[PDB]
Amino acid sequence: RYGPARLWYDMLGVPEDDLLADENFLMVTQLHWEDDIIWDGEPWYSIFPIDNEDLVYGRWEDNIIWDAQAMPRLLEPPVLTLDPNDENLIL
Amino acid sequence: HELSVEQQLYYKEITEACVGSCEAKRAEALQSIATDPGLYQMLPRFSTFISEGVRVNVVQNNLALLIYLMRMVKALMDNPTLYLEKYVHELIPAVMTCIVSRQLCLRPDVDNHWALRDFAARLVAQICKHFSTTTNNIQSRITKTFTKSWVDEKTPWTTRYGSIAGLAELGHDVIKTLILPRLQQEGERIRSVLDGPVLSNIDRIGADHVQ
Amino acid sequence: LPSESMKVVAESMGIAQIQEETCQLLTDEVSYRIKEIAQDALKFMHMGKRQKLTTSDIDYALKLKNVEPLYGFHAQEFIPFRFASGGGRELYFYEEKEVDLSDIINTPLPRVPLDVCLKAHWLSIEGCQPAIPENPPRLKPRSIHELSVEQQLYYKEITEACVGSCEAKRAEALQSIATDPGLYQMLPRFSTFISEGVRVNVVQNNLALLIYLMRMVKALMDNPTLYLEKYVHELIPAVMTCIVSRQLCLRPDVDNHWALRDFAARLVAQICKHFSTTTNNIQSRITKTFTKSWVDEKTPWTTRYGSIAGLAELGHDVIKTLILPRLQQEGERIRSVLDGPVLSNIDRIGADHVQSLLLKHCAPVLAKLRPPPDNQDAYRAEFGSLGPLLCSQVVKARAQAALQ
Repeated sequence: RYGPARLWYDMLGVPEDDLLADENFLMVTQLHWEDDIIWDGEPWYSIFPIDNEDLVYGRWEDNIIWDAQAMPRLLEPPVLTLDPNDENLIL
Repeated sequence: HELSVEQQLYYKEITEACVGSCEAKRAEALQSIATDPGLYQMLPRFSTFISEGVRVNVVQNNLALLIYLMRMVKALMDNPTLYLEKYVHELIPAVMTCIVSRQLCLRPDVDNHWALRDFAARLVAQICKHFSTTTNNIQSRITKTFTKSWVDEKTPWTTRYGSIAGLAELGHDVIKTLILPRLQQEGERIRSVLDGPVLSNIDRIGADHVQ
Repeated sequence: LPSESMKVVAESMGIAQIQEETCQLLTDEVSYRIKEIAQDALKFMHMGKRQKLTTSDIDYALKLKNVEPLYGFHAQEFIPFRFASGGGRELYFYEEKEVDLSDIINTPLPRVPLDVCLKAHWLSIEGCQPAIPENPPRLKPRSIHELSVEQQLYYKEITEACVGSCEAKRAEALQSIATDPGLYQMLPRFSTFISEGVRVNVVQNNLALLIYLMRMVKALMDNPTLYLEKYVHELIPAVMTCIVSRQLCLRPDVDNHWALRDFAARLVAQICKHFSTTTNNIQSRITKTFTKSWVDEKTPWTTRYGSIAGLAELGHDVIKTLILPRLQQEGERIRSVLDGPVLSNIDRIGADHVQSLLLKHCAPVLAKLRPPPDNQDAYRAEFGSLGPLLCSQVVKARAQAALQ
């Protein structure tokens, strides 16, 4: 309740504490990549940064709210997790 | 971890400037969000604020505060210094909620939910132009949600409007291979427009907006 | 077996007027002997461990029941042919039932296959099955990359070998790309390295960097294990770029490699047409871009020559339906380059290459649909570009056909 989004919590007043085939959607069949072709243009550590595991792996699609009234999964308040993999954060 | 008092005060002033007391402070707050160099360490707070505020639309169907939150997202995207790759999984379903939800209005007939539709559709086309990678599969997973919301019957004319708006803002080949097969659906639309059992209902304005 | 087949056999032998009970008596006796042998030929199939029931199993099942696996002929004296089999009769239902006796002599005999050898490999290493080609295969925690450090070191060695400092290193690295079974789950990083490379490698037209990357694409494609059409949306642009772009370096000489690079790009386009094909997405999209490259006003010789090659290597019908209504434009372009008072440019070289390629394609396009009559001056109705030399190319093609 007192963390980031406390303003929203206080405003609420809560106080505890075949066209669906996979290929159709591959971006080779949905992108004008012909425009990209450049006509007349004028290991101690990984060299690729560790990607966000949640974006790469998690099903964030399950936090989309398709219908406000009939929402299939009961959602819960989210705690701040301060990922330390990201640089630019002191801790 | 905890915000220092400087950035705690900056977060408070910037979030309360985009709630609707006056327009000029809102424009200066959005021009702050779009053009400051050091707003990292306050990006998770802004993402949480935006996603929870779009969720709070279900308790109070406020069109105006949703337009303000979508202009907050559009200002967050224009910042060159901050990278929204780690927080895009929160901002995608908020803009999606502003697109494909059915009641975006308090008075459904007079509120132009229609613009928060094409504005958020342009926003999600930008969010899957800048961030879609083959490891992400952002654009394919957004097209699949829009497609199975459009092809499936029983969907309201507002959410079909949102689906068609997003799919048509994605580009030309998408409307070639998604919209053009179901052009016969226009006949099913004109079933309820040129005739229409009930005339004084709210289906007609949404149907000819879709048209 | 049906009894109406047993009366046909009886009356075609001299035994006429057989009763139905006489005829039913034949078809339960012989249907038992077929069932007795096929149950007995399944013993040789289970003991020869092939679950196949080959043609030789019935030869041993017959010999086991003291019947000659003699098929089609029966020797009442047994002395000429004993229980050794003759391998059956190679006969069909849809056969011709009459052949010429010199047709069987003049056909080439099939190749005797390789003899049996003993190779060893590893089903399991201390419990784990290796992925060799002989086998079927609050702070959030600090995440690990999805590649191992042996895999990441392998990627670094293969990419630093594929930029072609040494040729033997390249060739192995290309074969390693062509047959590594575990090269999936590293394929995003290879596709990104290719795509990103060509785009910052055409900023300065570095031909080797590009010829090595195109060979890397070709080595990525013929690998049978990996799934490529998730990554072809990055591949297509780079391979097509190796065809429709201007050359920032010395264009006139290495243009020979440049022409070769364009041919490689055309081959990549042909591969794109061949695999990964669904309705109206890939082949028609690159065909439309090639045609609007061609109909483009004042098309560059570099871009013009590359697009000409790309549309040329698309197969049999594509040049049959597309290159036809455009000969006059090609001739006019050649005439303008010729009338130039200046060769201090690459226009003349581009024109000569384009004309030669177009003339060779037109030659078989003609050899293919029409007789070789009036090969002297009838081609003057098509502006007289290749004429008698085109006729000579058609004659060489006819000689190759005769050799075949």
